[PDB]
Amino acid sequence: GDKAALADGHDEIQRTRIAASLVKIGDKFVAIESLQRMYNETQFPCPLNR
Amino acid sequence: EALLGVYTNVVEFVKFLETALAAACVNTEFKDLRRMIDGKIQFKISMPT
Repeated sequence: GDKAALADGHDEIQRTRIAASLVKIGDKFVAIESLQRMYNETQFPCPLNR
Repeated sequence: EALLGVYTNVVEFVKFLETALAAACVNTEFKDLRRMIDGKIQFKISMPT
């Protein structure tokens, strides 16, 4: 009963169809995204390259 | 006495559109290219930040 009071948003938000890549690791589904396209089109150094 | 001979033909080759090299180039037929002096392409690259 607390769950409806715990999250006002993220219940009854209109769902959609998101295009992204996925991967299956054990019992868990993980998404994979590489953000170099948003850093190499603006020509700042990427924070994942350490 | 009329003499005849044997000639062998020139071995023809596959034309340019039927080779698979034309997947690397874009082919147009510009009819009068000996009138052209120059040709240019002008890019305009806007950059986000």
